[PDB]
Amino acid sequence: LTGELQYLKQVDDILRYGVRKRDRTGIGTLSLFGMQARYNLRNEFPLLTTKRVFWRAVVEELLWFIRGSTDSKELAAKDIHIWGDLGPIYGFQWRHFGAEYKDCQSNYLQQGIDQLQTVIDTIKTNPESRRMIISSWNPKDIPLMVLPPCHTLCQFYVANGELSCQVYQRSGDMGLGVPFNIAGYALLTYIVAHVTGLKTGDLIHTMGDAHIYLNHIDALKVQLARSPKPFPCLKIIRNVTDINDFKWDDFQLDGYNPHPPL
Amino acid sequence: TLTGELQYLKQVDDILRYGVRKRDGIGTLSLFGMQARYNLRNEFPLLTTKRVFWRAVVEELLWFIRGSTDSKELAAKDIHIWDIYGSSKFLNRNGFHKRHTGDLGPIYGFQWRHFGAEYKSNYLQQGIDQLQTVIDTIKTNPESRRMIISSWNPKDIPLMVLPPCHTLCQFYVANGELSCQVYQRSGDMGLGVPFNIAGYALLTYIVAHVTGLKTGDLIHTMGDAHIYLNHIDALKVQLARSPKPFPCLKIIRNVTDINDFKWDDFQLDGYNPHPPL
Ligand SMILES: O=c1ccn([C@H]2C[C@H](O)[C@@H](COP(=O)(O)O)O2)c(=O)[nH]1
Ligand SMILES: O=c1ccn([C@H]2C[C@H](O)[C@@H](COP(=O)(O)O)O2)c(=O)[nH]1
Repeated sequence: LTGELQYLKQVDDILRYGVRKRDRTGIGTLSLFGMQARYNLRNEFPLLTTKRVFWRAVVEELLWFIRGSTDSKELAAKDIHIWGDLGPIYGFQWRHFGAEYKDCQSNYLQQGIDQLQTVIDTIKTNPESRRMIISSWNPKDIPLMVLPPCHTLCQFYVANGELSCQVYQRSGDMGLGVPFNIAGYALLTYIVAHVTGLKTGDLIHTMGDAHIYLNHIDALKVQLARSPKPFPCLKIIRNVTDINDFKWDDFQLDGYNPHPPL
Repeated sequence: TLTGELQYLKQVDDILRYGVRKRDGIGTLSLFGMQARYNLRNEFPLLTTKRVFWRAVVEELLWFIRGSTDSKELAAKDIHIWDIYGSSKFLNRNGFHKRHTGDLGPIYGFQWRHFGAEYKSNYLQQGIDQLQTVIDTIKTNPESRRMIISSWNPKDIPLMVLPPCHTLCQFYVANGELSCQVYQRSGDMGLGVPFNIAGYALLTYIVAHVTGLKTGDLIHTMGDAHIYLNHIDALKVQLARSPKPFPCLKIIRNVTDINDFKWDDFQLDGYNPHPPL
């Protein structure tokens, strides 16, 4: 209903009423189109307690997006291998849109249209805007990527002071990806809400085709067997007025008492 | 679960009850992250609670599909919805004084057919075709999560006379059924929200026609979903009105090309909305 129980029954949606569809690997998936969720960013943070979610990959991948560097090796230095040059990925699109790409050894600042900042600039000036958006979809660059963004874009909305984010994710797996990126885009709200000096209202998670791999069924069926435990509430120690100034040590996650994974 | 126009009205209701007031001097009631499903199987989601302009919906898509950014072409057919923005009083107000009558900017139809083109004339072969790439892909790989048409081009956004309100859609194919989900950043429950529902549900009806598919659903996802404070009193009398059965959209001509589509290829069986007030 209100919480992780949205997601947790999104599995019981696709494991029951889910439709047979095929995966780009060629493995079978159970699919569903057009889901939606609302996760509460006030008083708490939505990190999955049903299965332990990788937190510091969630944190380091983001700051890697805020940097604008598309590379494996930079994040592999954090002992994070989840990702040479991936091409013009989110990190590029966020900070530079419509800028000619060579590789990430080239400096892409000064160029494109920086979305992340243009969202920030617009929040402190225009109290109300529906046009504040970060788009990861550029069909010209896309063929140059190692993979099209599963997260097409986000949009920000402010009412009575509290910031809300909706992220449109065209495709996600319930076992691996969406739990990860739930934290990921709920993480960005906290950040931009911080700079703009606003609060955290809600995170709306919108999914296109949402599947479950036919391996992950029983694994997912073990997970739902577990009563979810109370979400964490996140704190930001150092108050930062720049977006590229955020790093790991400014983050303290309290209240994570997940279950043994897999 | 609702799945109907009953949902749309439930949004209006949940907006009107719980709406938060955001003043632009014209304030509205606003909520965020609304999603509604509209069944496209054996009915057309044309809203019956109040009459939607049909020939406008039909003529805009063709105007979208062929890539037309020119509003004069809709007016010659006496569809005037877009002719305000191509009106000289509007273009010279906003700094478009160098742009001529009917010139809107790169907009949906342009971004659809040519993405990353350079707006001026004849753009054929220029930019990326978002529409023809989806129909080609549905033929080749009906299972893909990568089929999307996005109108957002922040580089070209300032060129646009108005930024795209429906910023992109996605297509999904299963059971020989073609579906669609449009993300709308902003929509007005009283005027334009029901209007797009027709345009995209028609495109799905079109694309399913070209690809040889059926129509599963149209999922309408809204960004800020708002009611201007002045539509309220007039709106709530549309609340007590109970929506009727959806009409029957059909295509009497088998059309192998999406540019070959004409206003004369459809017939609506069973559409009878409520009178005004
Ligand atoms: O945050 C993420 C990132 C990636 N994926 C996976 C799901 C799909 O298997 C795949 C997308 O590949 P395509 O369907 O676009 O080919 O990425 C997720 O589920 N969540
Ligand atoms: O399909 C549409 C097209 C336009 N609008 C109206 C609503 C807003 O008043 C305005 C967009 O406002 P901004 O996003 O530019 O702030 O267009 C809609 O509601 N639905």
